[PDB]
Amino acid sequence: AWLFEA
Amino acid sequence: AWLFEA
Amino acid sequence: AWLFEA
Amino acid sequence: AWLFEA
Amino acid sequence: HMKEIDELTIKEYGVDSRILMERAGISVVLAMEEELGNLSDYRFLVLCGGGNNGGDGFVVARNLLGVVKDVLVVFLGKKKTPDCEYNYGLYKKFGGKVVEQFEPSILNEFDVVVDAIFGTGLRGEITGEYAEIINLVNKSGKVVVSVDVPSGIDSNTGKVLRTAVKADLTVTFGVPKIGHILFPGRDLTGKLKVANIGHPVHLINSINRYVITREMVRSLLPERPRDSHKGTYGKVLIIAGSRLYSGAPVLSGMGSLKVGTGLVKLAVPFPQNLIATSRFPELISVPIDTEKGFFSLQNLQECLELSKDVDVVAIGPGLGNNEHVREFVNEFLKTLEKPAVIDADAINVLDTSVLKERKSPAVLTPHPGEMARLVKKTVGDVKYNYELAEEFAKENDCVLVLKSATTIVTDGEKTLFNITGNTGLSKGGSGDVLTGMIAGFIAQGLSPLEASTVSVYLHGFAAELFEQDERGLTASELLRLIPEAIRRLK
Amino acid sequence: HMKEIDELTIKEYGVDSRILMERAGISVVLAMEEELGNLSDYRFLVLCGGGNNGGDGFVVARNLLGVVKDVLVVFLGKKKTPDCEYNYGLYKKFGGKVVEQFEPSILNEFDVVVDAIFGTGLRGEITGEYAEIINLVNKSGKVVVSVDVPSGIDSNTGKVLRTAVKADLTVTFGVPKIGHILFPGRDLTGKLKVANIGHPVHLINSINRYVITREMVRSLLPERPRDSHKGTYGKVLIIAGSRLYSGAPVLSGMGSLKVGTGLVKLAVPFPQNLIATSRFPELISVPIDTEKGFFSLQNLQECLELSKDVDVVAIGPGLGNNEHVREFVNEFLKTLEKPAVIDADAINVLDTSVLKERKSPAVLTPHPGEMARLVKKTVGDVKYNYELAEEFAKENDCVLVLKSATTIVTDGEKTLFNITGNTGLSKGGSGDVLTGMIAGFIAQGLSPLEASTVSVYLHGFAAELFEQDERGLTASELLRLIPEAIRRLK
Amino acid sequence: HMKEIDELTIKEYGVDSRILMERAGISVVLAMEEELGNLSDYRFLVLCGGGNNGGDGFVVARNLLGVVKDVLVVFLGKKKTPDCEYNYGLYKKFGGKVVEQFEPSILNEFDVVVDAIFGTGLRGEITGEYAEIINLVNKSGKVVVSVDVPSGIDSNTGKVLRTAVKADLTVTFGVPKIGHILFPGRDLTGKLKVANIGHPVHLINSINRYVITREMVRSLLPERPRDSHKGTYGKVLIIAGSRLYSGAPVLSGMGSLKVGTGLVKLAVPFPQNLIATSRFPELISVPIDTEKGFFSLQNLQECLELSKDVDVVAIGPGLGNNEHVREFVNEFLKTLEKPAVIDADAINVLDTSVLKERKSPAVLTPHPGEMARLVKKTVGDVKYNYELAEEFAKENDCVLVLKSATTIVTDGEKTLFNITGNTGLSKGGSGDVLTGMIAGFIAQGLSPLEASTVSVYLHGFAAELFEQDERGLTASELLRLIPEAIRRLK
Ligand SMILES: Nc1ncnc2c1ncn2[C@@H]1O[C@H](COP(=O)(O)O)[C@@H](OP(=O)(O)O)[C@H]1O
Ligand SMILES: Nc1ncnc2c1ncn2[C@@H]1O[C@H](COP(=O)(O)O)[C@@H](OP(=O)(O)O)[C@H]1O
Ligand SMILES: Nc1ncnc2c1ncn2[C@@H]1O[C@H](COP(=O)(O)O)[C@@H](OP(=O)(O)O)[C@H]1O
Ligand SMILES: [K+]
Ligand SMILES: [K+]
Ligand SMILES: [K+]
Repeated sequence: AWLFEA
Repeated sequence: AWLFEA
Repeated sequence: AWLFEA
Repeated sequence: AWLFEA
Repeated sequence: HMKEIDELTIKEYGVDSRILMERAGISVVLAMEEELGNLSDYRFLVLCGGGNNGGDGFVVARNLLGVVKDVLVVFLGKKKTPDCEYNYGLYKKFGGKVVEQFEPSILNEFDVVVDAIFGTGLRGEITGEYAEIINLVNKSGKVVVSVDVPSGIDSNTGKVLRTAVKADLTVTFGVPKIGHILFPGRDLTGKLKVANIGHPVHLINSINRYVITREMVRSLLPERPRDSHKGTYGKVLIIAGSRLYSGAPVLSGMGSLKVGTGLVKLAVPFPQNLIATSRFPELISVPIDTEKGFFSLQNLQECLELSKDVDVVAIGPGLGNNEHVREFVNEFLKTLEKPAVIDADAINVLDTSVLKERKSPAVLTPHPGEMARLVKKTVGDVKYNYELAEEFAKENDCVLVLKSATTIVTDGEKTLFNITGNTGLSKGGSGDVLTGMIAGFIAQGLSPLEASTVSVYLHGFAAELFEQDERGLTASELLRLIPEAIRRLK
Repeated sequence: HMKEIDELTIKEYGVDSRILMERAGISVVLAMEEELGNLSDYRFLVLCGGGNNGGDGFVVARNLLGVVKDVLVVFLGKKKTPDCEYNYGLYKKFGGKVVEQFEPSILNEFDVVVDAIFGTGLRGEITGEYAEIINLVNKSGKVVVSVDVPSGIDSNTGKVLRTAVKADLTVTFGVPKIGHILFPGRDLTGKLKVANIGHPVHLINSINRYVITREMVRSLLPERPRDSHKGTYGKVLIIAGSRLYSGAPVLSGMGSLKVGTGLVKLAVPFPQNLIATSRFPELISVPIDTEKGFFSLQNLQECLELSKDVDVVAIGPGLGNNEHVREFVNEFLKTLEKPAVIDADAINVLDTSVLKERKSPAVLTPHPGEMARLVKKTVGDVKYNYELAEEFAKENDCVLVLKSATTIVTDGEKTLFNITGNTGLSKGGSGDVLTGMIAGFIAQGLSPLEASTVSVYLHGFAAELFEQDERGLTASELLRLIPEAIRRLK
Repeated sequence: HMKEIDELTIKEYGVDSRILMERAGISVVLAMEEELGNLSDYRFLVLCGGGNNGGDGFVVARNLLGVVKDVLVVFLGKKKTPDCEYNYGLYKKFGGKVVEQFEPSILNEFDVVVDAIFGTGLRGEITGEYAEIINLVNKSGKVVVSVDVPSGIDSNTGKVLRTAVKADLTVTFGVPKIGHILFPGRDLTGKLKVANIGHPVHLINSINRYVITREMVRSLLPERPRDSHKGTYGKVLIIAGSRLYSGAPVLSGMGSLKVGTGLVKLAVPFPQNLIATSRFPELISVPIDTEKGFFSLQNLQECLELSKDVDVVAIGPGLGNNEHVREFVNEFLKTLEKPAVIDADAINVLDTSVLKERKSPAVLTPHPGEMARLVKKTVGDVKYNYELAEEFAKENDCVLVLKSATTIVTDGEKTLFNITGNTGLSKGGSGDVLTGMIAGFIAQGLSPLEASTVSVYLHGFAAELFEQDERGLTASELLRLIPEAIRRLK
């Protein structure tokens, strides 16, 4: 989860 | 499928 | 086996 | 593989 | 006709008739192998007539020589057409055995009977020794493979011509024939394989009568755009029910909702209207005040007002059939300028002049008893009578959906045959569901013909998905199975 | 605005604009890899405009150099912003190819199109060559990845600006934009990934319009203390139904019970009240004696008495809409000192002055047709118009739940967007269930806004859990799926 | 020759040449479908010469019309034989596209290349534009299906005629051709399918050169009667080894034991004989006292005494090759009245006059270097030269087993080709094992020819059952795998 919310 | 429809 | 030997 | 070689 | 398609393929495309015949026969050999597994352990009895069907049989027999345990041809004709003669000649040069007398005990020595006695276009009742042989093959318990059509089926109608071969497997060429599709022929066909024997694909496609397939229904199913609302998916009014028949409305209504319709309204005599919402509260069930429990001309104006705000009207299931219902039904349809789906008691009281006069479209959904009464013929004259149905549809500007184990759907130009379903649909309530389905699909944007095609298929397919014995299927269970049929179609 | 958040992050926090742009572009590369797998076998066509969206594209193209099969940039702008220019410069120093003419056949040689033509804040209709290029990309069948927002979507509204890219994957920065959330933009976005590109988490959090997420709904769901009794979980009165619409009450009532409400009472005209308990005998369905099958002022005092012993009142589903219903609804709500959930026909007859005067809270749950009639505008003026909804909510002191494929929930200060659901909810009965859910959650102790947020989410999520094709979903099935949605949320 | 078999099938059996050609082409279509799955997504480029191979190609192309995504025929010949012309004519009547110029970029637009340029009996080196086209197809990376034989292989020898198509799939008719079986042709053939196209099974069977199959080896394997004892399964003497080559005897001996031989005795120079029993104590390893570590005439009488009580003698592996070995070997074989298996250094010193004089049988097992030296020709003149091997076998009254990736086994009348094995057999020790196997099977009662046929097959099949990379296979591991090969054969 650090880079992307999906 | 080339020869037969089933 | 009628058509092809493999 | 774009970011990391492992 | 395939007869015509063979002729054009030979005479205009220039394919040697012998090449078509060779391809036909090897396709039978391949089909039998697919069904039986390795052929080498089996003994084959091949029954050849004098015509080209027999010619196809000689090709089968010849191609089994040296590969299987035993092959014998019993030649039953009196003379041979040129291609039959050529292939008889090859079978003999290849070392094959032919006898010309059928001995009842010969069945004892064989495992598979290849029925190449008669093909398509046979017209006469089979009697004499042909009959005896066919009856012996039917009592024999052997595996029966029929070349083209089981011998004794009329390939244009599906009727038995006094007696006919009952096949485990039928291998036909180019396209299914009407006699494979309609009963009794459909039953005698057993498992049907349709072989490509080299006709140009353009001629195969030119046929104007089709079997409804999964792929055809999948490409007709409407789109469900994500940004939509109930009006996107249409509105149906269903005019149905009476004090005698309170269940019909409920089954039709849910049939529209289960296929994706946005809004469904019923008009049903009070208090029978209350039955529908106690079972499915998502329905709107409008109370219609009647004098004696049946619709009459006094309800005309209310029903036409209700009609204005819908896309399609289904009428008929459980209305009853008396004179006041007759007046109401005919006056309503004569004035309604919306597509109409007309079923059951609305068919029974229908004045067919009214259909000719309507500017809006219609679908009629009779079973053969209802069809018989409508055109004033016997059930036997109308059942599976696709030409009568086509003429009726063309003359009255409608789509006719003639229900039976094979259902016929036609607008007079295009005719489609439905083969999905089982005997659990032979029970009250089944038709009421289909009427709802058809109305629903019209409301969602399909044409009357498209709506009918998709509906008959899915209605039959839903029945097949019932988990338990089909004879225990009921309409309520069928409704539950519709959305699974839809998912499986995709 | 993210535009503002970028500015503050650069100007006040001191993050170099180039660092934000680098992070944006590498985040696109990582997202594509997650979606496509190993990138090394693919050929990429990157379409760059002149602005910072194009700049992000140059970063993507540059980071693919030497790693993938082929990369080409088609530069479509006329001039480049400073960060776009810098990154164009790097792409070229790194050995990258740029052309400035779009050749229709160039699509033939690539597997993936990276759409970095226009970003957020585009305001004008796209015409000329930009349009042609966008239309060619849409017809091409290639995999399309859009940087920030699909080019041609207005990122503040979700509208198509004459034409717009249809993306398989959209990678946006910081937060989803309104144009990803509302249709048509939501549809053109395809799969959306939201990348962290280094904005301070405090600015990301300051956004006042949010997408409703699983985690937000899970933390709002009320507690169920073991030592409780039905009154712990509240009591709802639902005033609903009429002789025309007998099903509505049943669906609203069960909607309250399925979300955990302790007691649900319906007030429905006799004998239609009897429909609800024949279907769900756990409901209390009070018979209201009416003159003609509709609520009127003669029922005011009975309804206010029934109201005293509940926590919340839902009113509207299936009431009908005539003058006596209008008088009753407005006089009732003007006197009721309980929270009210106002739906359907109660919206259609609502005098909005009455809402301003109420001391107690309200939730209104219109679809856009109902909203349009309520504020006297067109459906097109109100649909997805979150600013109008906010103003209405603020001016009338209520929570407004504007239903559509993306539902908007606002009290005028906070606005939330719901994206759960599918087209099976586009069918009669769906709204009646939601009205019950909202009332139920208010009865259990959530605020009107919280109750609405949790309800729209769970109502949509329940629809998604239907096992068969969504178009066959009905309200009764949706009710059955609510407790599974709840369990899955936890 | 199949060329002859086609002629007899047409001229004496009366099968129309066009019927054979149709069957050939549809068999290619069926084979491609088996390999590729559904053909409808593929675009086919069919390269037709002017001869009947091209005719077969036109049949393929015509049968794909309307069924697949795209079909194009590039016609490369100058004139067409009558059957090619007829089928060109049908392809065009059916709506097919033919061009007569090959454009290098045309490969870009197709997924599958059907190589129907040249067939069997091509004799000349391919140059000019045919070569260019073949080289382009080979560089193209597309899926290549060759009709009959890859164009450019000499179907009688397996040699490349300057250049040749490298096929993924080859579909041949009736029987495999020598050019599919011998290298390089075997390599260029890719996966080979042999189609039945309707030749009488009697003519197919009349071919005097065969591929050794599992079924043939299974029916030759000797019986193991339960009531037996070691003498039931024969006794082998192996005369082998020297002070230089101490391992050979051990590998030959175990090779006899692993195929079921009852008793194996080695005669090996002391003390090298002791090597064999330290590794496999089930061997009898007789110490032979020699002057300098090599067999000589002084050991003749001991070896003939040892011979009396065995069924077969293998001689040669690791004997060394000097004059005293030469004298011993020739005097021994001239006097031994037992079957002899002659390998390696016994071949290198063999006087072939001695073979003509022997009344007892022999099997010789040279690799091509050994064969070349034996008949005083070059390796290139003898390698894959089945006619030379047949003449040698016939002239010298022996079975010749000419080892290579495809091994040839012949007694001068019958010739069999072995295709089992892999490159792990290309390593010292492999041959020594095979020599033991052959001797063992002769000892168990098979004829020299039968023993050789079963042994070459099982030796190759054992290699294929190695669990790890074949290049790591060693003779000791191969021995371990023999009884698994045997079990799998049954
Ligand atoms: N398990 C329980 N624990 C505490 N109080 C209960 C209870 N069950 C019922 N009651 C009480 O009984 C009344 C009706 O219960 P409920 O609201 O659960 O139907 C309420 O009283 P009051 O009349 O004092 O408000 C409530 O206090
Ligand atoms: N999600 C939505 N999007 C657009 N229009 C909607 C809508 N929901 C309702 N409507 C509008 O509300 C009315 C009734 O909706 P439905 O037909 O879906 O029940 C229709 O208006 P009109 O009266 O302008 O035809 C339709 O335009
Ligand atoms: N199980 C068995 N059945 C029959 N004969 C056996 C036997 N085992 C050993 N023999 C006999 O013993 C001798 C040596 O046995 P083997 O060849 O099996 O080693 C042979 O005899 P002869 O000397 O009479 O030929 C053979 O007849
Ligand atoms: K028949
Ligand atoms: K973009
Ligand atoms: K070829």
